[PDB]
Amino acid sequence: DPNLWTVKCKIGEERATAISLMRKFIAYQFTDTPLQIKSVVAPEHVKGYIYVEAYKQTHVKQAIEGVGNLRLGYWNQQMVPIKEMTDVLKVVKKSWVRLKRGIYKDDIAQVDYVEPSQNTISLKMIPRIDYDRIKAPPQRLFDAEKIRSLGGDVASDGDFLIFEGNRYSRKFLFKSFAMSAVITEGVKPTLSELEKFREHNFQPGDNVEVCEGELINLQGKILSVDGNKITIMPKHEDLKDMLEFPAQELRKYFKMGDHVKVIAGRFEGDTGLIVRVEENFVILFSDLTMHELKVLPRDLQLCSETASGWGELVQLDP
Amino acid sequence: ALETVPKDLRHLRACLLCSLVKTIDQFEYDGCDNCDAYLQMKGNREMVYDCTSSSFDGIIAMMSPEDSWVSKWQRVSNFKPGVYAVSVTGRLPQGIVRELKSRGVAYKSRDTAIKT
DNA sequence: GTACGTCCGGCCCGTAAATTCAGATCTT
RNA sequence: UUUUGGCAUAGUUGC
DNA sequence: AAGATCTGAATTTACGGGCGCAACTATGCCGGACGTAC
Ligand SMILES: [Zn+2]
Repeated sequence: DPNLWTVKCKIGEERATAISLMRKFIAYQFTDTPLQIKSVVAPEHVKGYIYVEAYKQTHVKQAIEGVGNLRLGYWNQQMVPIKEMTDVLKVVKKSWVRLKRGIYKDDIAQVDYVEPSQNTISLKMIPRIDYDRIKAPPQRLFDAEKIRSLGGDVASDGDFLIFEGNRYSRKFLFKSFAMSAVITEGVKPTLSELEKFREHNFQPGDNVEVCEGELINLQGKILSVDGNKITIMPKHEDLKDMLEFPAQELRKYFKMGDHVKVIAGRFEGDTGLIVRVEENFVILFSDLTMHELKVLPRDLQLCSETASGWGELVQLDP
Repeated sequence: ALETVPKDLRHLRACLLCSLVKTIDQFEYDGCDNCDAYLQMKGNREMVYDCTSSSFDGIIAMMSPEDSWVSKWQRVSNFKPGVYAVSVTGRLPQGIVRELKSRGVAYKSRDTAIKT
């Protein structure tokens, strides 16, 4: 069978190189200078170089002759080894999207109206503009009074507005954008973006118990961490051998009167000491204040650093 | 059926025989919905690349070819409903065309574009 | 419609190790 | 009311 | 006796160092893309 050979190409012009080589093959397939290569591969995400299928390197060199885009691979070519030719063709994979091009790149966009025409969708955006004041920018709320005052390309219809390259806004940009110019898969915005428009956290050194199974009620110190099925290596009390536990079987148990910090929630950022551990309500006193803070066992971590809890002289007025 | 309709617009490719427009995933997992028995592009991506087009102009969403004048103009009256391409840039290799001809299927180009 | 301007992508020397030849402790 | 700064290439020159 | 292999002993490339300080002047990234303005 023939073999694939790597040829360096102009970046961003690999598909065009494949099309040009196909046209070159078809043009000269009946002449006295045939292209003895078999196929040309320009993958979708592989940028910078293409692959040529042939039994010889000399065939590749004589086939790419006259192609300027491949001149940087003309003198020398590198073969794809045999075991790895199956990986060249291997391919993998009121909502929110993120624009690909323009000044609004990778900015959260609430899909306001989806057009069944399958060309563009209406998107709600926060404008990253200077209101035609600096140009002759961070996200901020759309100010229609400012763009009315400064003038320029501005058309006002009460709350609705057209401006600066047919950008459409209402009360917040509301503009149509190409569906292929946005990403619909893997945005997952945050609570702050909701306002604008399970989880496992184990760390080394923390103390965890066992809530179920034949190894129940064994408290040990965390060594390693992984994603979902941790297969943890906990240093238990009076046990020199290291056992295995997933994330689901464990729980962030802590003995009474030890350093505790809050990872997330309303009580995040506060350090202190737990007084009594109930089944799940763990009550603690902060290092700053002596108020009762009740937390879940999972929202507790073992860190020994002192609390932060600054105090500068500033001029309110002269 | 809905299996023929493309899921999205990214990597839309028009077939070189029937002008059928589908995504690359649909070509990989189902081949051609009209003449895959004559082309056999299911189960092989390189066959899809050699038998489909990356450049097409115009889309026709045909529901009823049996009573469509557009199908008569585009010669696609005897095919199944779907999404087809008005103009398709590309050409099969001589081997596939010869193999089709030996089976009694002459390859008729869908490049109906006016080239200057 | 064209182009331009300007923001984003690309001699020594001693060592020193590698190359070449007769004990040697075998096998016959 | 009290500052500070290019560097690292090449050349030339002095004892 | 022979014949190995076979293991310590003459010959070829490759880094890699290469005077003190001190003073002066002298020179030193761009190309395509996307948009504005006209
Ligand atoms: Zn086909």
